[PDB]
Amino acid sequence: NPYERGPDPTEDSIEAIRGPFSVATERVSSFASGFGGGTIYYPRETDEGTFGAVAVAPGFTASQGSMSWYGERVASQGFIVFTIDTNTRLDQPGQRGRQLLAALDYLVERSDRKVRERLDPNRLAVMGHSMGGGGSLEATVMRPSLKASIPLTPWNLDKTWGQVQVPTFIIGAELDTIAPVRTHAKPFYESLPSSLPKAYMELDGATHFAPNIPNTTIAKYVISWLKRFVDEDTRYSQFLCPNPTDRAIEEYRSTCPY
Ligand SMILES: [Ca+2]
Ligand SMILES: [Cl-]
Repeated sequence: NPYERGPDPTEDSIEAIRGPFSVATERVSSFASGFGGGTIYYPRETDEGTFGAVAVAPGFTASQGSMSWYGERVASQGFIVFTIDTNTRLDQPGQRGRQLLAALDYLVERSDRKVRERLDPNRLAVMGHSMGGGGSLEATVMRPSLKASIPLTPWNLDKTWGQVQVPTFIIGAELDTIAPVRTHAKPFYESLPSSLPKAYMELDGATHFAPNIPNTTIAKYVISWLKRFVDEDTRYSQFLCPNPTDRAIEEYRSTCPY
């Protein structure tokens, strides 16, 4: 596997705040076409080759700042990470899906050459919080060539996702009162085809804003999911299959093995 980056992982290394790669940023103006601009986090070291990318959307009335902590934490594991702003704070999940795709296309077609020359444009993913998590789902239906999708305490009025053909990792918050897991996250997960590589992780005692706060449980499995599906890196299969049983996890569902 030519997409492998970084030293062989361990239980500790996937929990590390700072991964093996150093991180730089490039700022993208709000005048970008199709989305609200944002921040690109990328690995500085190039000697191991080019990297896949993940676009990251915030939720209803939230801004890119609610998702900033994913930038360095994930990019330092060898990913290009684009935390975006949406056109307006009131945009719906379908719009956020389009804007995730516009952000990824910006990376491929228009971003600074320091980013573009580090990018593998065929290996792209989406992630998002709340309505942005609904947007993660929407994006995969709009573009099945995506490698991975991580809806974080997702919110969406459409409850059926049987058309999704992109490996999808849904994270739920047990006590989420804004996108209740019983009417959003779990219906979404169960609607995904049983043949799709997929997973559900519910955080014990967490509220809607757990993904907006540095969370080692979220980070270690976000990292593992992107490694396994953006890089096809089966060194990380060990952490996803069988179901993780971290004390922090209320419930976990999966279609392991992948
Ligand atoms: Ca714009
Ligand atoms: Cl809930």
